Amino acid sequence: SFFTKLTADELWKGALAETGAGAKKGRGKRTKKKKRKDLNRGQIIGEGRYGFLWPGLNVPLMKNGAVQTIAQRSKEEQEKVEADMIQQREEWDRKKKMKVKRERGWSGNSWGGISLGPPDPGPCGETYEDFDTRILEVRNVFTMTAKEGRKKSIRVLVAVGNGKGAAGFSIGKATDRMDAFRKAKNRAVHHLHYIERYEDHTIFHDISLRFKRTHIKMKKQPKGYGLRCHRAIITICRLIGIKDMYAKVSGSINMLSLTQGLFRGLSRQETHQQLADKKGLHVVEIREECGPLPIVVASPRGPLRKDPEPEDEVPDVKLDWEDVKTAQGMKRSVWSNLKRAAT
Amino acid sequence: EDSTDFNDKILNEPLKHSDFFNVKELFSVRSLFDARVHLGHKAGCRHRFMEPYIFGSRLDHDIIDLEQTATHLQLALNFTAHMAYRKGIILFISRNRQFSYLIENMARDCGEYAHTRYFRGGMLTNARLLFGPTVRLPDLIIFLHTLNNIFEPHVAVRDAAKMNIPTVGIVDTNCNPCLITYPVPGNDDSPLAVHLYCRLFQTAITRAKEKRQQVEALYRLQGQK
Amino acid sequence: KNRAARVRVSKGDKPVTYEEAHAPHYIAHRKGWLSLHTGNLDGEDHAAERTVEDVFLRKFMWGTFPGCLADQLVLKRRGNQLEICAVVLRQLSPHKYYFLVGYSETLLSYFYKCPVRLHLQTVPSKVVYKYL
Amino acid sequence: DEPWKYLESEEYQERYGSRPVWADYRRNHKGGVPPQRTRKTCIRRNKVVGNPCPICRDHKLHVDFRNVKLLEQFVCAHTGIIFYAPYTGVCVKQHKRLTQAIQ
RNA sequence: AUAUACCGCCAUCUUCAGCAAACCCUGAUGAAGGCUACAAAGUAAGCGCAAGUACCCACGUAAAGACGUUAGGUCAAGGUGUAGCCC
Ligand SMILES: [K+]
Ligand SMILES: [K+]
Ligand SMILES: [K+]
Ligand SMILES: [Mg+2]
Ligand SMILES: [Mg+2]
Ligand SMILES: [Mg+2]
Ligand SMILES: [Mg+2]
Ligand SMILES: [Mg+2]
Ligand SMILES: [Mg+2]
Ligand SMILES: [Mg+2]
Ligand SMILES: [Mg+2]
Ligand SMILES: [Mg+2]
Ligand SMILES: [Mg+2]
Ligand SMILES: [Zn+2]
Repeated sequence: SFFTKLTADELWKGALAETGAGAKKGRGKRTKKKKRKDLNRGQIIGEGRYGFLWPGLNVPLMKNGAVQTIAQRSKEEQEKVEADMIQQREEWDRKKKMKVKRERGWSGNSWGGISLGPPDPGPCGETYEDFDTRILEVRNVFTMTAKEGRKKSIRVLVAVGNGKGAAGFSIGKATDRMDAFRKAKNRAVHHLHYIERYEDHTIFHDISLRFKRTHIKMKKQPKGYGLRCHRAIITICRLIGIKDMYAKVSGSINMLSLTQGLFRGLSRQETHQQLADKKGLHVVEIREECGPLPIVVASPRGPLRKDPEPEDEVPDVKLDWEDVKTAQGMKRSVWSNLKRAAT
Repeated sequence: EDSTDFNDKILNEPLKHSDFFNVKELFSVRSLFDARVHLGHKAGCRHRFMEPYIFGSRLDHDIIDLEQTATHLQLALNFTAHMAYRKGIILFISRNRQFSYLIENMARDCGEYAHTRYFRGGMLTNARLLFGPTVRLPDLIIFLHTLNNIFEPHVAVRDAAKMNIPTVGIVDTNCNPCLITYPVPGNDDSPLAVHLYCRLFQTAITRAKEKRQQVEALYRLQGQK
Repeated sequence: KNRAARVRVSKGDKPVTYEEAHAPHYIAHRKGWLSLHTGNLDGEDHAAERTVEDVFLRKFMWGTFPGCLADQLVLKRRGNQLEICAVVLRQLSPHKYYFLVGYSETLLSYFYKCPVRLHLQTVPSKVVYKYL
Repeated sequence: DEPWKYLESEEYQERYGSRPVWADYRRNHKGGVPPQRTRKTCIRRNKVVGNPCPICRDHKLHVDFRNVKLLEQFVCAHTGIIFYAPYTGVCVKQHKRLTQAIQ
């Protein structure tokens, strides 16, 4: 019956079964899923099985300055129109099947290390095209609720940076993972640290700090050393613009503590100009590749002291047994100094 | 071609003088002393970050060193005048209701802004939502009282720093000045002290606005001929 | 919970027209009727036939102007005249709208044995009343 | 015959730009620590493996002692040491040819 | 055949007042939390309630009543996914 027919939207809403007790709690899983298809997509108004040519609807109204008359495609030429529509249909299906993959993160199933792109442009025509966003942690948080039982939310940790010293991180929380991504990355760009870099490639001095139970020991390194650090530190260092550094993470390996512990230590590093100003002395760099040549890296802006810095025969500085055990050849580890991909 | 000369003759010239608006003539250690600016809270209420600015305790009542107040007040008045000269938005903030009416009148008279009422969460850090995406925030926030009515720092002190807005603030001996850009140690309770502060800032702001008009007008007359 | 003709709340992203946004209890209060005829007045006949004709005309126009209708049809009957008033989009070329107007008016006049006229109002896009 | 020309062409610049030919290559392996040797060879009886190394994946890159601009990409600019094979991901066969061409 | 694939139309708490977003802030940027009116971090919008409308009033009665709960009811209103029958 003509009167029992419904619209395509009604037919797909029923057939797809996207609303229902199956889809409420994901009580039904979908290895095989009905996929919505637009059946009016490649259809031309006026085209029918009989192959009639209606002037002004599916063929031109005027031909050679005269109004066309009703005509009908012959069986042979109509057959080719139908065949061409079938190929155009399978061709459209093939093009959709083709999609460009995205590079994985630290592992195939991990979100960590994946780029999210630049933060969204601010309301007042503000833009952050120079900034890259990286995921550091994606967690499923489960909240027990008074009436709804265990609910599932997403906590995301992301880092942003422009590669020129400006970098930040933010937590994002939303029911949907994509919303948590948008919240974190947009917030992080408003909490940017500036990180000082020696020669725009490394840190100014060795940094050893503890944040809660997470210990981070960082070493200044020369050019070509690369980033030999915890994978999360590598990701953050690329956003900051640090190319050469060694880092060792000990104690609790908590991503959040590590992230904010790392930013705390990198934001409190004294530059050579600050050292010269504080002590009113020249900062002289000795490089073994340059021999005994003294390279002044920083000079005090204010007056220059005349009294040499006291030479304490033995410094009372605290040492790391790991650093000393390595320098004495007593550090044996099958995992240290292993060959790895360029970082 | 003509913009560089404008910014150089009008915007950069005041910054080459130590007291371009002569704000040192507005007050003296004696004038501050007569307004009881040196009177602080009892020693038990002292904040440890205010100890540098305290002259001593007179029978368990802290005395604020007016020699420092005069130096800090000079800087705060100088900064305020320069920001008014540059046509910056100046917002006065205080929760002390004894002076709410006085402060609102002083702001209206100098052509600036006052917020003496309950401070709603996010006025500064969420302003675009509260006011609109094109809202302009204040360029300078002046606290005549830095504490709220439960004796904690006014939330706008932290939120002004978050939004990178410089703050001038009268800081009594029980207050925390760490995040105040230009603090002025002084009595925040006595009506004579508060009235003095309002006169000084009102005058500094009004003078700087008139100076801006004088310079602009002269720069135009000379430009035509 | 009542379901009839209620566009349920979403996340604030579903554009609805004025008609779609109003549940049935607002009929005759905030929204009018989509067809006007005399069959449902007291003492009047042929309500059954007028109703079947309306259901057909709505399906006929939906499939005759596929993807073009931007709102429900308004059906008006005066005497033996039948007026179909439709809000359509501005995607189809004007030549195709004139072909379909001439075609539909003629075919429907011979089907229901009455003078049928089609009045088209074009809008650049579906008019949105609110985002549910 | 003139391998140094490929690096001066537009096809090369569109594919690699100013980065080294091995910049975007990633080894597929289990675990976080890769095997300490790369695969022996990416071309085995004229057939190419699924993830060929930076040299083997582009047949126009010729490891030759005259194509110095390609060879420089496998030497550290700051230390002058030749990168070990896991650094760039080149197979052992091509790394030996690179080391011999560099020398 | 399957309401335990669904649309459609509903029961139920509801003789309820809450639900879902976009932001902001606190907790060291932990799971989490965000109210004080002589106010101390919450806020510009949506849905429901409310308002309004129908009936004889501004009262009452209707109507309305979100999200979610019971894989609640209905494949036998009609339509329909999947599976099955076609002497
Ligand atoms: K149901
Ligand atoms: K059914
Ligand atoms: K069925
Ligand atoms: Mg995998
Ligand atoms: Mg006080
Ligand atoms: Mg009911
Ligand atoms: Mg059911
Ligand atoms: Mg009424
Ligand atoms: Mg009522
Ligand atoms: Mg009722
Ligand atoms: Mg109501
Ligand atoms: Mg059941
Ligand atoms: Mg059936
Ligand atoms: Zn190879």
